[PDB]
Amino acid sequence: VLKDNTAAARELLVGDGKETGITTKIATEVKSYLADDGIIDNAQDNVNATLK
Amino acid sequence: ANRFTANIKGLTQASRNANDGISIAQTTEGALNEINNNLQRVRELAVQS
Repeated sequence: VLKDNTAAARELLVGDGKETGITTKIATEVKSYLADDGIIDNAQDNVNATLK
Repeated sequence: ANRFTANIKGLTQASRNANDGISIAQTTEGALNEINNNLQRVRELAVQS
């Protein structure tokens, strides 16, 4: 696939790199998860309050 | 002596009455702890929402 259709597969994996590309979307949602006041930190704050 | 004995017995009984009050208050407090924890989870869900 790399030998033959490299550009095509690039369009799938990355595409425009802004709103297209599997990696693009993955970065978007992982950043959303990891963002401050994100789901992870919310759960951790809840646990800390219970510890209090 | 009769009067003192009566007072002694009354106070003794009042002691266990106070103990019963302690018990019921503690049980209510535990229940309220459960309620409060559930409401904290509600807060989690609201922050998500």
